[PDB]
Amino acid sequence: NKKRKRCGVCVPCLRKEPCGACYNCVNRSTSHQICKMRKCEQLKKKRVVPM
DNA sequence: GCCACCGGTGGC
DNA sequence: GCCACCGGTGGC
Ligand SMILES: [Zn+2]
Ligand SMILES: [Zn+2]
Repeated sequence: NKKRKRCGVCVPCLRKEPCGACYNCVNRSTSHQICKMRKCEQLKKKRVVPM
């Protein structure tokens, strides 16, 4: 299988802007991680099978 | 080139 | 043995 995509319909997916205050927003330059408030509810579940 | 998922792992 | 952290890179 392939990498999973965001769902588009949970509250975080619907957020227009980054929150600007979580650990990942404060470390924008460094982080390869999405704003904690934009993280898709569906992607917080571990993959049923890995890659 | 950017966004950001996710396998791999160091420190506990 | 867990898991927060990271960084390579898939997908656009
Ligand atoms: Zn944030
Ligand atoms: Zn979502």
